[PDB]
Amino acid sequence: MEQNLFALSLDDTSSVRGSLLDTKFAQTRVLLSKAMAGGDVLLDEYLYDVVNGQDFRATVAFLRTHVITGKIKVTATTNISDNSGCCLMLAINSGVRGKYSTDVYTICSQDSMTWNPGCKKNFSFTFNPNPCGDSWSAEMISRSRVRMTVICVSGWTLS
Amino acid sequence: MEQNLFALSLDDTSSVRGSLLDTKFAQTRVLLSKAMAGGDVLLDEYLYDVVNGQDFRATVAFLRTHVITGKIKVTATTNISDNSGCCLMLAINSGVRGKYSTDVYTICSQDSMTWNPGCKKNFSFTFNPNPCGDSWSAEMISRSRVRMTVICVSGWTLSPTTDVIAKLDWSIVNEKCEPTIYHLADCQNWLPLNRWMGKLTFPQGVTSEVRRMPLSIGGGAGATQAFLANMPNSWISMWRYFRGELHFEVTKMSSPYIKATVTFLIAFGNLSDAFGFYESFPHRIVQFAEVEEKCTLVFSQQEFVTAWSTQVNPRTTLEADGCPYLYAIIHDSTTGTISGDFNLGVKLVGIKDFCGIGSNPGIDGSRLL
Amino acid sequence: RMPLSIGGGAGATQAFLANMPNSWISMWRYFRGELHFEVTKMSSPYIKATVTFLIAFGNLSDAFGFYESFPHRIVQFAEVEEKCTLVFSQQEFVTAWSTQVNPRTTLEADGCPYLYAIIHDSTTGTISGDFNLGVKLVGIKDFCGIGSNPGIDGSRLL
Amino acid sequence: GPVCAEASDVYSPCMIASTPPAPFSDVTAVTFDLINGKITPVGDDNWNTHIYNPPIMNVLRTAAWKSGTIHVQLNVRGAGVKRADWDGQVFVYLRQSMNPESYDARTFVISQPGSAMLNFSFDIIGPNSGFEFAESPWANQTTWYLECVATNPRQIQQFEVNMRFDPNFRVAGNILMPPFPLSTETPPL
Amino acid sequence: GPVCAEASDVYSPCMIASTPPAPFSDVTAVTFDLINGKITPVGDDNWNTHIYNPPIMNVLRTAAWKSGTIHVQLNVRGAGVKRADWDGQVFVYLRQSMNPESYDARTFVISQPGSAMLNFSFDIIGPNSGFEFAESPWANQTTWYLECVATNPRQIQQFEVNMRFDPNFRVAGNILMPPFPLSTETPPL
Amino acid sequence: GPVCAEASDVYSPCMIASTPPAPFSDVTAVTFDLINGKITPVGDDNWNTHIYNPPIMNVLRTAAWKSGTIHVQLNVRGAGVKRADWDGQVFVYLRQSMNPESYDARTFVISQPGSAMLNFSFDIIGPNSGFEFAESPWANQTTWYLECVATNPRQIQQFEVNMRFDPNFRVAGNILMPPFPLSTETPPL
Amino acid sequence: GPVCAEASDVYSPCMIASTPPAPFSDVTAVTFDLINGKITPVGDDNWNTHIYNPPIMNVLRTAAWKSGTIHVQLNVRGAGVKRADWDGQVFVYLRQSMNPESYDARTFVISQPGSAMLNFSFDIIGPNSGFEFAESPWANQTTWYLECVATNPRQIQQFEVNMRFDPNFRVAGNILMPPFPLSTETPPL
Repeated sequence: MEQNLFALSLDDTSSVRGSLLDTKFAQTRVLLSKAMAGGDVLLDEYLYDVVNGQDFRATVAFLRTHVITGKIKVTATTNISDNSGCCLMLAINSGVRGKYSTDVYTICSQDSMTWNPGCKKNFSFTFNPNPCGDSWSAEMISRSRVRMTVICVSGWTLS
Repeated sequence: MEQNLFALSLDDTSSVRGSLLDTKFAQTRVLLSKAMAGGDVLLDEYLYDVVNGQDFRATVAFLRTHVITGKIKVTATTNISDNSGCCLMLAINSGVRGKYSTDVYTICSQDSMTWNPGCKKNFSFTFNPNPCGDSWSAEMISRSRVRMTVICVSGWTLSPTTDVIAKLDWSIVNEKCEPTIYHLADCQNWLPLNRWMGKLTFPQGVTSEVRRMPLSIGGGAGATQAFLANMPNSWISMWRYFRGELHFEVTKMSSPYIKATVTFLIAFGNLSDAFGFYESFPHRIVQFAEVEEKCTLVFSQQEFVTAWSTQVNPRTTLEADGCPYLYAIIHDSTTGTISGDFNLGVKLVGIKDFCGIGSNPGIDGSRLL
Repeated sequence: RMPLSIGGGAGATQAFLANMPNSWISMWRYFRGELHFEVTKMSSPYIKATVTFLIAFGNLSDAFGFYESFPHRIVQFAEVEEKCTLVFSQQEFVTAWSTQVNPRTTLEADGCPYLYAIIHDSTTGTISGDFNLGVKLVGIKDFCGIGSNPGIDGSRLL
Repeated sequence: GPVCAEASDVYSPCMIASTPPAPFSDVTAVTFDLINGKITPVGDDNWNTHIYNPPIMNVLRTAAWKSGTIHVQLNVRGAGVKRADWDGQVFVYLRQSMNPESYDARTFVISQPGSAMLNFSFDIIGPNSGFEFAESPWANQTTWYLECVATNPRQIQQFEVNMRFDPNFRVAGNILMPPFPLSTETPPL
Repeated sequence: GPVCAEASDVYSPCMIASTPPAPFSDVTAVTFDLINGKITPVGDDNWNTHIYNPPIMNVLRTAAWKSGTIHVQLNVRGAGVKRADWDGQVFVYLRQSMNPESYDARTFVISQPGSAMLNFSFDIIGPNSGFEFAESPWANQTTWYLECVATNPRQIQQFEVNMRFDPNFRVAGNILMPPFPLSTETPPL
Repeated sequence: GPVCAEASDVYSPCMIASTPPAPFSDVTAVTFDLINGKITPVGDDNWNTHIYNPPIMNVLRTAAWKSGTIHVQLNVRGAGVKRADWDGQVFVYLRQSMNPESYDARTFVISQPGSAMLNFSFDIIGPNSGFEFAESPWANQTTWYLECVATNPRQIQQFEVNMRFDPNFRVAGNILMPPFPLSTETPPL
Repeated sequence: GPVCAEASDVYSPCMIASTPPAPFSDVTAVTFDLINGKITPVGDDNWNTHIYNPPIMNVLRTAAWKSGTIHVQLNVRGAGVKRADWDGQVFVYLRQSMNPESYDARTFVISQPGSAMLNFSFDIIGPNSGFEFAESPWANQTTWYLECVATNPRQIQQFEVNMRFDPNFRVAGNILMPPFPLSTETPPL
């Protein structure tokens, strides 16, 4: 009924402590091949461009809640069997210039991690797009056009 | 990196305490018109069918989190200006049968509320689809196909500005959902059922009114030699006559520009409206306002502490009319300063220890109310 | 996908099979309790996969937008690791589904939630292989059985 | 034998119908609903489901969530067909759907004259929160009915249904409701 | 079957009448009062409501406010119409008024020979102060009766009524009273 | 007599068969198993043990160690053979093997029409650890059956078997199992 | 009426015989022993006391001092003599000697078809130390028997005897014993 609930439990700000799954909202298969040219990019998308429309646990906040302030964390379940190991790196740096570059000495170095396509179970890398401090609104990398990746250097010599 | 996070902070169950907006996920304009046929449905959708795909604060949980357990609450910001008030009710009951019904004595009564298209700012009604208890998974009304509504009875006799269809907002609240039921062992404290029976189309001028009416109760209600069993009426009988302090809820679905004062009680429905001094029975009454409007009742056993029939037969009488009920009498000289006509509500949420017993092997004849 | 219907035993070419985990383990109608299974890697330390295990809705065909959308639990196999169990209760489904069925029961009218799984990871072998995943019911967490089923059968192809 | 004595309690019913034409064909049987809603059988009916609108009963008809004891019964009507110029069996088979699949819940005796009853009970119960309903899509259902025979129509005019709203009745319902007008009573003694 | 044994308690009745002429017409049924006052049916009666003036019974006839258990019954009389040169059904339907509106409270079996009883009870009760009476103008009422069939008169001579003044009988009455003289007993064995 | 009233509880059965050809010969009787496994009689059967696969029942069929109350019953089906153009007896004789040696455990009445039931119980029990089974070689055994008559086939079409899985049922079983597919229901009202 | 339902307990019998030739004469009745020893009637018997050697029963036959509940019964066998081409009464009269002096202890109903039972009990007891026996010379005695009618032999083939060794059975016996070999079972369905 009547209520100045115009404040109540409605002004939705929440820097969100969703369980890292009540926080989860992504769905994109990290590419993986054999007939391959040494450094093998298994993609380089965006932050906000990334997609528009992804049905998950933390949902409306992607562009709702306003600001939060933790690290945009990842874990990609991979593996294979037993025979040989390999190298991979995810790209995360700043905005862009023009027709730029795509490597492990490039795309990553802003903030990065290092993993193997068959090690026990998975790698970790908690992305916080702002170096300047912390907290964050939807733009800061959007209208500051950064793009991310995933790729070897080494590889499992045994394809 | 590596982690058996297969449990971690991932198995997402959460019966959710989102702020009633971190809970909000609806977006549908509640219909509103003028050139209108008395009872005017401003819709009757569904629960899950309702829509598929609605970008809001509580989001994935609609079909994710698993279960929660509060009341699916609503507040629809409406209004208009100042001139006249009106009645409206939202429908919420159970599943469906076949090509069913669409009214205020129908669609609502399972769990319901009562509002005016121009009262101060908004109405409340916290819907918890399960009566049986509380908690809830996505299905229970889906695969149990219930549909809800919004509509008058009365209306703002003064038809206004345009067709203001406001907003229908819900999701839930952390409230202690009350598991509704009704004790077979008839004589009982309190009463659940609700019983729809308001409004009273009152002329302007001061036609020397007193539009009587009983207080018989039973099953449901008519329609052109056709009737209607409901939840405020039938298990709410079985027994014969009914015996208890129940009380109604009147309201000013009429005017802050048209008033009237009408008693409410228990006298004798065998006295036609023209009595010498009708204000002659143990009183309670109207004296409406621009502000004031919703009203209730209260009529017990210091009062009638003796039986009348929750039933009737199409051939029951007045010049042989048993029992006392609420058959009202105005008082004041009715008005409008315009072109209007008054009204007056009626309802039964919970009694003061109700004596039901006996049974009625059967009839019907759904009293024209 | 696959359900979690339970009852009697199981098929064979229009032929079935009553057992001890299935029939006195019914009588009542639908079944209601935290039982849980036991998966295992009867597959590969050279082929892996990660497959959730739980209770969503067997009326959603495997191609959902983001299938990892129901209250999770899952695979991530090993050369060493392999045997796995389960655990799915009443904070979870604290409401009835049928330990029974009739050869003509449906999905586009499918009642209740069960374990109808979704991978996650990009399946492998570096060879010529193919994965797998177990399922079993030793002891529940307080099981509500009641009602009865006057009869049918139609031993669900599992 | 007949020490019929001290019988008791209160009883409501439902509708009332009959085993058919003359004109008419080969042995059938009335297979209608045992509680609510679609209340008629299949094929050559024309038995006229003379639907009554009982108290505790449309309450049945309008009782979605449904918990609570009932003591259903039957009894039959025939004619001036001498006890010897007679043979009028029947055998109840109430279940929860009925079909060339299914398996009927229960059965019940008779084989003699017109006014031959039966009276008992079906421990109602339910799934979600212990109560149930008419193949309502949540997990799945079935519902109440009964197979009230007809292995000789020039043997039995009518069929009698009756229902008992007991104490163990933790009801609910207010289902989404169409026609509940009346068809009460034509009294031709 | 017949382990008729240990039967019991005490029993009073009412009147006594019969299924009619020869001369006579097409299947009717006696529909009289189940307790007091106007005690006869309608139409082609001429059954002769051979009214008796029973103890606990005119007490019924003269019991306005009326609270207390009864174990009403019936039984029938016929003739030397061989068990095969027979067919004598009936089906009780007692209610509280009876009409082309109404819906009878109860029913009851039979279909065989002459001396075929029935015996039970109607939990009496009431409205005002828990007790009731013959459509007495306060809120409204209905009252007790029973529909004692007649679907073949050259099948059944008489009809038998009986009533049980129980312990749960919190009575009252002394209604305003006309004729209570007698018509006791003609004994023609 | 017929104060059939308040009947109750829940009931499952087994299979269903019938008293035979026309063609056909001299008075026989169906002597099949009363619980599990080999479920048919001997000699000129051709009655068609229309085996059903019941719940609590194949559970019987598949219940080796077997402890727990049952309320077995019977009832019969015939035809349009006037109550006078009738005579359809039977007398139950269930035991634990049956033979030109043995001595049947129990017996049971009837002699009238088609739909004539019976319903009771056999306090199941057992030897080793108080539970038993189908002449299972440990010390020795016997098992359940029943002799469901047939002293006139142009008198009785069918025979009805039914079983009650009670509370006092401390079961076990999972016997070594062959075919349990189905033969559910053909519904020809 | 027929709400035959939940029947129960365990039951053993005795022998088995039949109402006689064709050839044959005028209405007689089988008057044999109700427990032990000399187990046959008098006069034109030739009914063939097809003596069986039951468990709890020869135990009867061999139970001198005898204390303990029994639930004796009867039931009969006839033929394809239409329910109308029928009339088969009997009336039990068990006592303790039977003669043109004496006065039989009890009696019992029937009058219909072949398989018509009866089942009850005789509170056994005794004199010396509360237990008794077959006119055993200490103070004097009498003993158990029963008069199982025969007022029409081309009406009833067989007679059925049965006995219940109850809990209240404080037995004794080991009487001085002659032949207890067997005559078990000829099974001609």
